[PDB]
Amino acid sequence: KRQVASGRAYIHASYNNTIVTITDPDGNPITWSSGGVIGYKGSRKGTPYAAQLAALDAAKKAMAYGMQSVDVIVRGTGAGREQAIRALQASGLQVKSIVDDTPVPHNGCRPKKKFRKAS
Amino acid sequence: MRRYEVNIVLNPNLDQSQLALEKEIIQRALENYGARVEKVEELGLRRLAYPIAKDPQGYFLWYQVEMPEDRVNDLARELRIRDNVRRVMVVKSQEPFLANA
Amino acid sequence: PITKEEKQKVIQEFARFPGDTGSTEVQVALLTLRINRLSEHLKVHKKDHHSHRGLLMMVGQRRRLLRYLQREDPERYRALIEKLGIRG
Amino acid sequence: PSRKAKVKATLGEFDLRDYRNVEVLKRFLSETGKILPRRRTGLSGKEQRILAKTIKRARILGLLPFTEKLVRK
RNA sequence: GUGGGAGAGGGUGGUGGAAUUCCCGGAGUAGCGGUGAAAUGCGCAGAUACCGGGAGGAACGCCGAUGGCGAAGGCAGCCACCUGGUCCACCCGUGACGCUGAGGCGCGAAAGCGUGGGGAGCAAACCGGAUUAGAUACCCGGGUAGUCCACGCCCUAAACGAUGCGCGCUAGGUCUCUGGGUCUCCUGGGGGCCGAAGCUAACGCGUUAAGCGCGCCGCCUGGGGAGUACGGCCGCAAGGC
Ligand SMILES: [Mg+2]
Ligand SMILES: [Mg+2]
Ligand SMILES: [Mg+2]
Ligand SMILES: [Mg+2]
Ligand SMILES: [Mg+2]
Ligand SMILES: [Mg+2]
Ligand SMILES: [Mg+2]
Ligand SMILES: [Mg+2]
Ligand SMILES: [Mg+2]
Ligand SMILES: [Mg+2]
Ligand SMILES: [Mg+2]
Ligand SMILES: [Mg+2]
Ligand SMILES: [Mg+2]
Ligand SMILES: [Mg+2]
Repeated sequence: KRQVASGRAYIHASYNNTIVTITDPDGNPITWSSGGVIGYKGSRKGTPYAAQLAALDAAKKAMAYGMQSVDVIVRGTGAGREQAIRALQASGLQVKSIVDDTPVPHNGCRPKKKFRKAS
Repeated sequence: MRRYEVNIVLNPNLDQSQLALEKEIIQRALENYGARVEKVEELGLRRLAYPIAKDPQGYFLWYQVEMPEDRVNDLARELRIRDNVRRVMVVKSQEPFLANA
Repeated sequence: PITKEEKQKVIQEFARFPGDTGSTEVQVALLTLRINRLSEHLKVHKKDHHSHRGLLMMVGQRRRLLRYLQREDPERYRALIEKLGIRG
Repeated sequence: PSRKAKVKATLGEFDLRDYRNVEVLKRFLSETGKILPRRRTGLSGKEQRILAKTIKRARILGLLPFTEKLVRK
């Protein structure tokens, strides 16, 4: 309820899950889906299919707000980042663009062991 | 004393009044620290690659004084105190190194 | 740093004659300059060891030239010292 | 990869120490605010090394980016 | 000496942006997280994902490597100041002023210790979840000392090229970093690789010697007992020699 028309879609991929957020041009979230949301719990939560479903859910739910066009923005390398970007294109929602905004420090905090071993 | 190219980037939303005031202080300073201004250039407003102090632009002042090393840091130290002054890069001079020539 | 000029006034004040640069005095002179500078610096930057070794060497080379001096002309030597500030 | 055109050939004589020449420096930056390699900048060890120091100053002054966002994916 | 060159060489001050955590606001809702699966755990006192503002600590992406600097340990955001070594050219000055070096003195990764400060992330111990025949572990969630700064101490190491320092002599090819030149390549300093002769148990080394020689230092003399005991010296201690 607000008629946002043109928005912004955030795809936060990761090896464990893919959560999708749809916000307004200012960036304030309108709706959001995810592995959990869609029904998958635990492991399959992050498969690419879950991604698909989650992606679609975000659209549909955001469709009511009158959403029609949107700029996709990606983050994470997780398995499932792509499907999301796909579904989000075949949801009617006109995908204005796609971007990689995965953050990366210029070497900052000692990563968790599982992420070090880099030397 | 040595040749130091001075750089300054101050608030882009300054009225001529407020502006001249700051430049006045840049001299007040530069002079106060044995700085003979061999030259200057004022490119003014420039679109910054990234916002500085929330502002999407900045007014640039480029000089080139000659002053006592024992100062410079103090110079810039002082030169920074100002609020409208957002950045000061006192790099030292160096004859150009052409390339692809 | 030590200015080219600064440095020259040293060679003058020590050279055995016009055009003399590498005489065993001028050198002992030049070194005393670098030493008093470094010594100074390190008085303030106590943790700057890498520099200190440079000094430990400088003081070394000097002590070595002066040695040679006191063996080939105990005068120029006994003369250089009093002229500088080495000894007590 | 790398086989594009050498970011140096397609350019004239220029002061590699000019840290305000955004209009030229920018060319040495990647699709992102990342400094290009020599296989792309076509420069030499010494050149590439002086560039780096330059592009880094440009970044502090605010004329050049530290990073940009990738488009299309 | 004079003129030139490169560099993450050291010390002090200042400073930049990315990311993480936390706090503040906004928008938003049921999950997030994590794994081989899970669970502990976090979330309706509204977490996760998203935007804005702030605080703070520690580290510096790309450049960047077959790279560089240092005597070693080791050293990379950027700026200034302070300061060490080193290379080439000129052949200008001194005139064997040299080499090595028992003791001595200094430096010396990490951990660790003392006092004060700081503490974002990480993380011995520890508190939990899981795996297991058990699991005082590997995997997961937490977490204190510590990791950071200052001053003082400790003095170890696969502190490695497992190769002490200096000098002279003995085919070349090729790649590279930095200087000079008549700048198709020559000549010097450094880093690699393939190789003459030669050496070597072999592997390999081979103008960056492990070759041919000279000087000086250090060190070895079967394994276990043992880097232990005693003594001595050093240390606040741990403990070192
Ligand atoms: Mg001569
Ligand atoms: Mg003579
Ligand atoms: Mg130590
Ligand atoms: Mg420590
Ligand atoms: Mg302590
Ligand atoms: Mg943790
Ligand atoms: Mg743990
Ligand atoms: Mg060589
Ligand atoms: Mg060579
Ligand atoms: Mg043979
Ligand atoms: Mg070989
Ligand atoms: Mg025995
Ligand atoms: Mg022991
Ligand atoms: Mg005792």
